Amino acid sequence: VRPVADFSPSLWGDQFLSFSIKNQVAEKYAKEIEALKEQTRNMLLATGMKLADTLNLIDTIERLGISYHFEKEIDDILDQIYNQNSNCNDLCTSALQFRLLRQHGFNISPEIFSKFQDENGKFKESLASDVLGLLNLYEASHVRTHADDILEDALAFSTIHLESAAPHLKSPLREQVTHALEQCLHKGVPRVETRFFISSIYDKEQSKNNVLLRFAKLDFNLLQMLHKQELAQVSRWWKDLDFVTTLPYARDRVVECYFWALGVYFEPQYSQARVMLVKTISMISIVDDTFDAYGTVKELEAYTDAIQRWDINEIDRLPDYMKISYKAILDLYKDYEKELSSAGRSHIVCHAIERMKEVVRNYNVESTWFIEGYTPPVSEYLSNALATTTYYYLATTSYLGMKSATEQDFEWLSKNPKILEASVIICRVIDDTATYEVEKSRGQIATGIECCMRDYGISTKEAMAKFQNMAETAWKDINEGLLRPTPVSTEFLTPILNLARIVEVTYIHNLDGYTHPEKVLKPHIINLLVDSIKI
Ligand SMILES: C/C1=C\Cc2ccc(cc2)NC/C(C)=C/CC1
Ligand SMILES: [Mg+2]
Ligand SMILES: [Mg+2]
Repeated sequence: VRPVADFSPSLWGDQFLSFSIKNQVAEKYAKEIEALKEQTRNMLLATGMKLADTLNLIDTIERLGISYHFEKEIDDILDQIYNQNSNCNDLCTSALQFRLLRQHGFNISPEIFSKFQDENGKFKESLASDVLGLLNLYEASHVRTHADDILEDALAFSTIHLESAAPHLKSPLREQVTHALEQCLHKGVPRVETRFFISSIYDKEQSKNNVLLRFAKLDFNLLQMLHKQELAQVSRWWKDLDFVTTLPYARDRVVECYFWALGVYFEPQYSQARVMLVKTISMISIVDDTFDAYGTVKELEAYTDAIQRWDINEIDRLPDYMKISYKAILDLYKDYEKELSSAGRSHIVCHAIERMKEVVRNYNVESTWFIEGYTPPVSEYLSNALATTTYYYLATTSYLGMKSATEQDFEWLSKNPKILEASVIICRVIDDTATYEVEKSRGQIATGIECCMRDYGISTKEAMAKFQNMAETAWKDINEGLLRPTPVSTEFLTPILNLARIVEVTYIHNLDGYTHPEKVLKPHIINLLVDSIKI
C-alpha cells in the first residue's frame, strides 16, 4: 500500500468512448462486398490454373486479410495440392507451397527443399540472386517443426541475402522485404500484417488486382467499424467502474487489452467472444498489479484465500480496495453466466474460473518468494511462473464466447496440451527477457533470468540466450501442434497460436509494450482502431 508505481496513464483518454456507426456507409460497404466476395470466389474456383498462380492467389487473399470468407474454398484447393506431390519446383514456388500447406496443417514433407541444397545439406549459394525465392524461403523458415532439420539454415541463408539485396530493389518489393526481415508473416498479428500489406504493399503494386484490393479495403474498414463499436462499449464498461481513480496503483490499459483480444480473433463471428475476453484481460491485469505493485504480503494472503473460496461473503475479510477488485471479479463471472444462459452454455464458465484461481495461487507464491528472497532452480521457477503469464487462463477464456466450443474442447485444454504449453512458455520467456533490468533494480531476486543464472552458473547474457532457445523450441512445438490430424478443430488452436504472436509482436525489440505502449502498441492501435484505410 506504499510502493510508488511509475505507471504511465492511458494514452487514449475518452477518444474511444463514443462510436456511432454510419449505418448507410456500413450498408453500402456490405452490399458491394457481397459482389466482390462472389467475384473473388470465382477467382478461386477458376479451372486450369498453374500451380504457382494458385498459390499466389491464396497467399494474396490471405495477406489481404479476406481469406476468412473462403475457408472451404482455400482448404479444398490446398488439400488437392497436398495430395498431388507437385511438379512446379522453383525455390519461390516450393517454399510458398510448403508454408501455405504447413500453416493449414498439411504435413507436406520438407524433402521438397533437397533439390535446392548441395550434398552437404546447405542451401545452394547460386540461389542468392533469386530474391522472390529468398523471400518465400525466409517466410517458410519460420514454420519449422522439429522434424524439419533440413531447413535449419534456411533462415540464416535467406536473411543474409535479403539484407544484401534489399537496398537496390524496386518498390514496393523493397518495403515488403525490409518489413519481412523485421517481422515475419507467420509470427505477426494477423490484423497488423494485413493492414500493412494492403496499404503499404499491395496498394502500391504495379500488378495489383483491383477487385481484390477494393475488396480488402472495404472489408478491413467495415470490420473496423465493428471493433470500434466493441471497444466503445468496452470503454464504457471500464468507465462505469472507475479503477482509473478507485485503483490508481494499477495500469490503465483497457485499449491495449482490447488490442490483445483483437489479436486473438478479429472475425465478426467472434464479437461476443472478444468482448468477454478483453474484460477478463483487463480484470486480471488489475490483480497482477495488485500483487506486484501495491498490496502487502498480509493482504495478498486474504486475497488468494478469498479467490479460492469464491463467494461474496468473503469480501469483509478483505481490505476496502480489494473488495472492489473482488466484487467486480465475481460480478464479471456472473455476467458471463447470464450472457451464456441464452444458449445454455453457461456451465462452461467454471473452467475459466478454475484457471483464474490457479493464476492467483501462483501470484501469491511469487510474492512469498519475493519477501523471502527465494531464488528457485529454473525447474521450480517454471513450475510456478508458467501460469502467472495468465496464458493458460486467457486461452481458456478465449473459448467462452465461441459458440461452437464444447466440453470436450475444454477437457482437452485443461490437460495442458503441448501447443498451449508452448504458447505459455513463449510468453513467459519473452516477458522475462524484456523485464529483466527494471524488475532487478526494483529489488527482484526471483526473476526468471536470475534463477537461470544462479541455477546453471551462467552470465546474464548466457541466460538470455538459453531463454531464447526455449522460445524457439516452443515455436517448433506450436507449428507441430497445428498438423493434422488435430486433437481439436483448428478453430480452437488458432487462438493459442494468436496468443503467441501477440507476445512476439508486443515485446518486439525486447521492451514491455504493454506497460509502455507508446513506442510499439500505439501505432498498431492507431492503424487498427483509429485510422480507416484510405480508398
Ligand atoms: C505479459 C503478460 C503477463 C503479465 C501481465 C499480466 C496480465 C496482463 C498484463 C501483464 N494482462 C494482459 C496480458 C495477457 C498480457 C500478456 C501477459
Ligand atoms: Mg506482474
Ligand atoms: Mg518478467
